[PDB]
Amino acid sequence: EIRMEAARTCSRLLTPSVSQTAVQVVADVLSKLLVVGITDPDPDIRYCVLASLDERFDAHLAQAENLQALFVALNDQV
Amino acid sequence: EADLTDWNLPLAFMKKRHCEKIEGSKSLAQSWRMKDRMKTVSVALVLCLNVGVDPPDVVKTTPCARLECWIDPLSMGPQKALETIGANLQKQYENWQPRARYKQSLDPTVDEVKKLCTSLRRNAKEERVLFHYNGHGVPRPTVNGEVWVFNKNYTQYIPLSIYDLQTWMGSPSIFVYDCSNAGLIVKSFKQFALQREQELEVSMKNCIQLAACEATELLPMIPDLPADLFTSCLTTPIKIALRWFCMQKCVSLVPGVTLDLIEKIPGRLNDRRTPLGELNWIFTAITDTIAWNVLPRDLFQKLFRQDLLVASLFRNFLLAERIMRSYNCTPVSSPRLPPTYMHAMWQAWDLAVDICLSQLPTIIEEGTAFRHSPFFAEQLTAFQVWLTMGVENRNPPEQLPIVLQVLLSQVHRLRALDLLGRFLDLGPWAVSLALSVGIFPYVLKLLQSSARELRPLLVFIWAKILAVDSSCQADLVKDNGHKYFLSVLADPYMPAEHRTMTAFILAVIVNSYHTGQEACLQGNLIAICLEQLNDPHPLLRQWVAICLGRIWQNFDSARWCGVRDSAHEKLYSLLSDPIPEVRCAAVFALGTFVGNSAERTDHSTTIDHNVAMMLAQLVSDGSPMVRKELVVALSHLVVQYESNFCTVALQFISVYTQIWRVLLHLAADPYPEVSDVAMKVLNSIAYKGFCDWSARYFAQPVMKIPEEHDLESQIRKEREWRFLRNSRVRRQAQQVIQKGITRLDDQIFLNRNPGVPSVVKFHPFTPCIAVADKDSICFWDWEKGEKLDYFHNGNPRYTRVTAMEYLNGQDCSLLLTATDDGAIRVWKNFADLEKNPEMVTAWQGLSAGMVVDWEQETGLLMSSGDVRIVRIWDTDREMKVQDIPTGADSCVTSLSCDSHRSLIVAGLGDGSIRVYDRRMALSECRVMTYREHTAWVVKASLQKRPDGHIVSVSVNGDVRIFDPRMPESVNVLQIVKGLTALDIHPQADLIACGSVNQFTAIYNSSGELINNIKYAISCLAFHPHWPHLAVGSNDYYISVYSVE
Amino acid sequence: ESQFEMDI
Repeated sequence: EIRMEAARTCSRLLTPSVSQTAVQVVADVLSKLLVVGITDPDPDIRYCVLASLDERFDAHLAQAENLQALFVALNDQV
Repeated sequence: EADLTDWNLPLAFMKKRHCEKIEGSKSLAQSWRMKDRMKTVSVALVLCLNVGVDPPDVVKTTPCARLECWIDPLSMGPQKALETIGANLQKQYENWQPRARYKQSLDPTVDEVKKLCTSLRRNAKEERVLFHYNGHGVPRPTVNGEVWVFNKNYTQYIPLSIYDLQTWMGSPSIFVYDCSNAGLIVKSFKQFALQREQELEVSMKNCIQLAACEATELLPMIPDLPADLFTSCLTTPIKIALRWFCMQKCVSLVPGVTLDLIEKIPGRLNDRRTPLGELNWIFTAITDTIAWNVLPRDLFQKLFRQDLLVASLFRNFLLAERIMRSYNCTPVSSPRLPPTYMHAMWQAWDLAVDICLSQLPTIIEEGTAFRHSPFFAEQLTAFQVWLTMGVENRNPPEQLPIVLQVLLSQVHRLRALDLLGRFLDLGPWAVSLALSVGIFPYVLKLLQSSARELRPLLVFIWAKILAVDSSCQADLVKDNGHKYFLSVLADPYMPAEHRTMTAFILAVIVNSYHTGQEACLQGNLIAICLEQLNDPHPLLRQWVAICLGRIWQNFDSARWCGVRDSAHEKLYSLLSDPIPEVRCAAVFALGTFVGNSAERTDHSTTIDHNVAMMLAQLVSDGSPMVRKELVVALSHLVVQYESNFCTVALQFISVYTQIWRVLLHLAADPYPEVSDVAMKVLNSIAYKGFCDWSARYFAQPVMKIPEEHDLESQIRKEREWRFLRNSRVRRQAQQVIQKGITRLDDQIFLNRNPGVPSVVKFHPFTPCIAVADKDSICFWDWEKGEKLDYFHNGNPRYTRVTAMEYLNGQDCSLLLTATDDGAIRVWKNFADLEKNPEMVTAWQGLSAGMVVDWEQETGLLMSSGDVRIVRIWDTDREMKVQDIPTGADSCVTSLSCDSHRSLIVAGLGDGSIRVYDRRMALSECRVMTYREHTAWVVKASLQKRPDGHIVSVSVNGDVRIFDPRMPESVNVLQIVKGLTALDIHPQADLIACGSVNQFTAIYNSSGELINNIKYAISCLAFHPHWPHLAVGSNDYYISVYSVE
Repeated sequence: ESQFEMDI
């Protein structure tokens, strides 16, 4: 329950972030969110985390590393 | 509070933070220096196959298409076959290296091979030689690598072993084995080479090898593919690649594509605009990309940079691996590479191929014009997207080998140059990467390009390269180069930023290369420099002066030319620039001018003498960079004037006497480094830098966003909270003032002083108790009373501290400590004194003790009073002093100024205070003589209130308040009788007088005195904002008195 | 000198 609702929380908290320090905060949090989106054994948390990746973060999702994570995401049990 | 408390008030030694960065930088690995230049010279074509002879090892089938070099004339008979195949191998190898020496041998035997190898060794011995074995139509090699020669008879066989070839082939060499079990040959070769090297102890490391497939497996037979699949892959990659592509795709998504169209593709394979040339262009880019991205550096350089032919063969070898994998064959090579056929980049290749073939119908068929591909545009887009965040603590871009070759065309070149420049904002990291990958010789060739629009980019690129690669030994200068940048700087219309960069480039060229110091004279750089002195741009003037100095260094003819055009006088006119950096540049250049005079004397010694005088006046300058560069330039002068100081030094122990005065004044300056260097120069004579910082500037990143423009920066929050603290402390003091003030009958502070509290001072915020003794400044925490550390001032035995002040009322001020001998020692590091007691600097204020008053909102500092005059220093520009000759007759006073006007008050002299407005002419200095104190005046000072009366104390104790406009209109109280001093607090109804006994006396503006406050007296000090009185008693304690 | 036929 903590994981679910707090992932939702951070997803909402990075709505306003975007200065350089804010850019670094966004980058670090997106890394920490993408790693949960892939590796967590629970399926529901993976689904929700991937669903929460709103369009507003596209400038960070176009980076190479995050693209590799997403391209790994295409092949899954669900 | 913080909205206004954060004033636009820079610190006087703020620029010290930049000025003291007298440092250099680091060099590079410079792996680009390909000292190994071993090229390949000649090639041997060993066509051992006998046409029409089927060895017993093989059993063919009907679809055994035995194409070799795409040509299968088993119909034509054996002789035509051998002739044609030899000719075609010749033609194919010429496509990759036309310049070699080609020798053919079709069905050799033994003495043919021995003679051929001997001739090859005679032709060359260090340059590599290529050799390859066909190796079809002969039995399979043995465990000894034996190879069957035939004596024009298949039964008459000779099995030549590896050892004979190793003996015959001793020089550096490349071997290619298109056998069935070629890996066996390679393995046996390495074993035999080990045995040979062991015998040499009673050639390895000079041998490259490529093998068709592993020892335990044979080449496949495919109905459609050539029999010489490995050779074709290493030799003609495009044709086999396209043909395999059309044959191998499981489901075709481009109908109409067929081998008939593939055999008719228009192009040349050497014209990037044509289809086939474009396809080579993409292929080369992709393969270099993979090779750079999977290998370490040294292997990459060895395989892909030393030699052209080796690089081409390995470039094709990667494709060979990809194609061979699908038919159960692993190619084998000398030093092995990691497995590469899973790399994502290969997908790009497939996509690109499709697009071209997707339009190959209706081009061949109808003649519709060919369209160009979007590959390089997309790669540039990806590189840009990586740049947009550009963090250097991660991987570098994967596309850098692609933009390297995008530079080589003439279509996207501007955009690639722009992106490379952005990549080279950036740090030494990006410079190192872009240098290691290559690039720079191509830019050196672009220097000779006729496109002038490429000028601003190239300059900037070079402006970074020489900034980091300062040790570059001017390969550009050899191919003109210096002349190109001379013509660049000759342009006046070019922006001042690019002119400054070109000036720096020319400076580095002259500095780092002697023939550069000649070429600057060949092109008349001195005249161009003297012309470019007429620009407000500071750095451009600095580099103009530095170029002039470096030109004059090590050439007497340059020095003569500088005399000829009166270069030194124009340089002397540069000394009127407020900026200390430009004046340091002028000082350096003049010192170098005199130093390179070579003691020719003639009439120019007078000029040299003048140059000495040209610097001597700058002893009046207080700027630290100027002082340090002055002592350096004086060393550059005395290197010659020591020829005649051998007599004149006895004066110190006309021109030479003034030089002694200059060096002694610089020795007498309180600043530690200047005094130490000046004493070293004085000792060196008597017994008988900024350039680095300026060059260091360019290598720094450009287009920096300040930390204070980031809204969430910690600096902004910390500054705001500090200024709120200070504002609220001042507001508490204002509340104390507004609520009403009683006699200071309460205590806040009481603590021991180790010595005399001669002077006492505080902040206009949380007032850390600063107290000066003769030779130290000791601190106490005010709110708690905790004693803190002290700064030892290094004062002489005959020197006390006579005053103290601060350089900011709101921010981290630097405490000034003014002493008897004219010195001022300065440091802000009283903040967190327990943690950072490192004091900052010192300088000369003077040239009644000494007193300093800083004009916070004007940038000036008024100084007194060992001199009879008033000394106004300016600290926000060229640090000079205005000398105001007042009418005082002796040491004057602690000065004060009512900031609303330029009103100054002065005097401890013959019975008058002298008050004048500086706006009047400073040669009369009309002063209001306040003669009511005919006795020896004491402590003339101003009220900062709107009323603005003149405060006065007698030596006899009379205390008087004059109307500023009427000396006759006065108020007299005469309170200091049996008391030691006076101190009014204009923001409060409080005036302290101390005592000669063990108590303290305070009185209100009406004169109402008390003499029984106890919590003689050397010092009295009201806090600048609190109505609280500090008493620096003569019992060596300090105490703060507070309102009840 | 150059490994590639550059256009200056």
